[PDB]
Amino acid sequence: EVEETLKRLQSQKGVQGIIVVNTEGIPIKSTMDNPTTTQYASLMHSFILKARSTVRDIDPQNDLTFLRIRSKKNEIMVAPDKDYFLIVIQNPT
Amino acid sequence: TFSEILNRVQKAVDDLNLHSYSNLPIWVNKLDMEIERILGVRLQAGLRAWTQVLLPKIKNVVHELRITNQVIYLNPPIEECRYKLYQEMFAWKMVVLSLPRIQSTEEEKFYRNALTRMPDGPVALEESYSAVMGIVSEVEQYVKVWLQYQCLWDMQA
Amino acid sequence: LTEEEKQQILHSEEFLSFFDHSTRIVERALSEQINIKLSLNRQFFDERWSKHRVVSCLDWSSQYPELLVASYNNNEDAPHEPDGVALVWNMKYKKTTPEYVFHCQSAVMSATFAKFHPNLVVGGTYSGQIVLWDNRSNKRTPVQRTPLSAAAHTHPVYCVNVVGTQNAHNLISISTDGKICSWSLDMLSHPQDSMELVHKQSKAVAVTSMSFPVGDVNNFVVGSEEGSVYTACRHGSKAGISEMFEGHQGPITGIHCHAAVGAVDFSHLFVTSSFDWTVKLWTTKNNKPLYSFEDNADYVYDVMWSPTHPALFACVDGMGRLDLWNLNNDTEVPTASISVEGNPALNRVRWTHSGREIAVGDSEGQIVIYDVGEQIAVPRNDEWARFGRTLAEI
Amino acid sequence: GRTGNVLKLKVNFLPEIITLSKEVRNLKWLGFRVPLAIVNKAHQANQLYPFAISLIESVRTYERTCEKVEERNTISLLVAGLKKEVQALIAEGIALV
Amino acid sequence: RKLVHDKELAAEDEQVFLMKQQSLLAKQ
Repeated sequence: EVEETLKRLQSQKGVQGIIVVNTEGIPIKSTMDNPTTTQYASLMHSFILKARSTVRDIDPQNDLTFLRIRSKKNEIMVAPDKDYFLIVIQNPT
Repeated sequence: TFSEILNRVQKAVDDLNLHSYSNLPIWVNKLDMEIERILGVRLQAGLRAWTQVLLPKIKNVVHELRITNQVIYLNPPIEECRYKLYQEMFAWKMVVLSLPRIQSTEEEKFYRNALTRMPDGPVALEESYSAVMGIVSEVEQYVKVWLQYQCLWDMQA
Repeated sequence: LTEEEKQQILHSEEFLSFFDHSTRIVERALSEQINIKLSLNRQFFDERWSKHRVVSCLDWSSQYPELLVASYNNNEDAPHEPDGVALVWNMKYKKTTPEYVFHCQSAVMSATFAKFHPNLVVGGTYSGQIVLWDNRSNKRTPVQRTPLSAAAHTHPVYCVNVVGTQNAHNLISISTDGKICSWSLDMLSHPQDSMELVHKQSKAVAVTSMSFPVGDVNNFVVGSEEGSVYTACRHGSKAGISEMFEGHQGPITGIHCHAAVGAVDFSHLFVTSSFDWTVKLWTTKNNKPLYSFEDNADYVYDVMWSPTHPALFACVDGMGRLDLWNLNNDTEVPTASISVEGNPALNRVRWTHSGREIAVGDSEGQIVIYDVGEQIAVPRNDEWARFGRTLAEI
Repeated sequence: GRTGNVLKLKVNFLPEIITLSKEVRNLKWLGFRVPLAIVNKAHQANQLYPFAISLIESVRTYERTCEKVEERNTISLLVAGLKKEVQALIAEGIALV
Repeated sequence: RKLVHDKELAAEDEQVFLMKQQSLLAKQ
């Protein structure tokens, strides 16, 4: 299912915006607008690739299954396993 | 890729056969008719692409002009380029037409009817041949006048 | 720029592990780690799967003392929408969302976990068809379904349990006609054992629920809506009814055996919450009720022993009061009490494993879990001895 | 949804009759004495219920699977034999009182 | 003399069979 998934992933905190990304970056889905979703998710894709290399540095067998970045202004989510790339815009608190 | 698709489809059909369902052969025949129609359409597309390529990877055919005992000669002759072109078009056709059939003789072993299964009729085939008859003709034309120079030896000082 | 590859990979549903891990991690992501006596502990009321809906059963996962299965009958709010609603609610992190959902085409009367495997869930429905669900797999449809046959259960099924250990297990189930049937967790399509329970002159017993003596397989105890308790040996030297009880006047809804095991053997004590406020205590060796429970009238649903305290149990009244009964300190006055807000028709109660907190169903679907006072949560050898002497009282 | 008159198959058994039995099954032990004709009817319905419920669930499942089949017409030709044997058993049964 | 498959298994649409058996029930 698709709509139920996004609905439950959004209403869990009244999230500002989430789209489903099953491909390597460049998502065409949108929740608020096309640019701020697509370009930001592509940059996140590049960075999670680099982080995958970063975590494989210490040992190639390790993989990143989950990434949080809770900063002063944004709380950005992703749960990569092979191609599932979450994006979440949310308040820091 | 076509052979692999056919192999998997035939494996699925055999899996249905071993389960001892009802009324298999007529279903097999209908699906074979549909798959041969699709094969004919795809053959049409490939043949037209090959034809416009002439006018799809094509091998480059080359032949030379030489001279011996002071006679102009070709190696190989123009009809040899003709026959190589025909062979290559046959190989391109065989890419699709050599595919096996689906079943529960030679024609029955692997499907050779797509030419009659042609969506547009023999026209797409015929025009292909036309390109051949085009190209070769032009070739010999450009040969002919040039070959005329050999006359120079046949006359003596 | 893709336009269809993402669209078709979204259409193609390879999201089993995707969705499973996303659910198990985002409810975790509810955590706010931003750098800038009785008492309610957690109230859960799923608006989507419990709007004007009566809890049908409650179980706590023995393998996972954080997982609860709750059921639901058909919804009169809408018949078109799925009727048998099964919910799995978790103790991992606070969240309004249910952890898992499940649908059964018939109204679900009871459900429980399986002791044999820590992930399968088995539930009896109103059509008398045992329904199997796999928690690890993300599906809404029943995984397996027992045949609706003459030999198998046909009348509505209200009690299903797993007996034996994880290599000698057996799934026992009752039909309100009185058929007992034993299945295996590996195959749910043929009754390994089956017989119509009968008391005398070939008349059956309209069994509503049963329990079994703690730590023991076979020789179960069942209750009848007719108003009688029966002890029936599953196989023994002769299956069927072994003992009939004077019992209680009205229908007997909830029945349970003592579960707390200590320096004394109290596994012979039954609690039965009948329909007359009368949560009766007795023992299998005595045909008469041991002590009569009376504080009001009109339908106490049920009662279950606290597995940690040998003389303490929880019973709920449909008017809207759950009250904790100690027997050692008090014989008659409620040692603990509470009324759920809204004064609703609280249906089912389940002690969590190891005790220390309780789970409460409701006719409105708002299930509430909450702990117990430390001074009354914990037992002691004094408790067992004084319980034995209170048994010697009468 | 269709202008035609559909000859939908049903089962000659009201699901509510067992309900009545239960009333008797409850009232008999309540001390109330019911007419013996009602007792016999309720007993017969109670003992005959499993056959009726099995038959009705079977026919409902058959109707659902056959409508699912005819939804995808490409498979009815293969399923024809099974549908024939099912219809044959139905034909044998319908004659029974 | 290569034999060909005979008549295939027929469908006998549910409506016709139901109508025939409704008639048979009416006449019985």
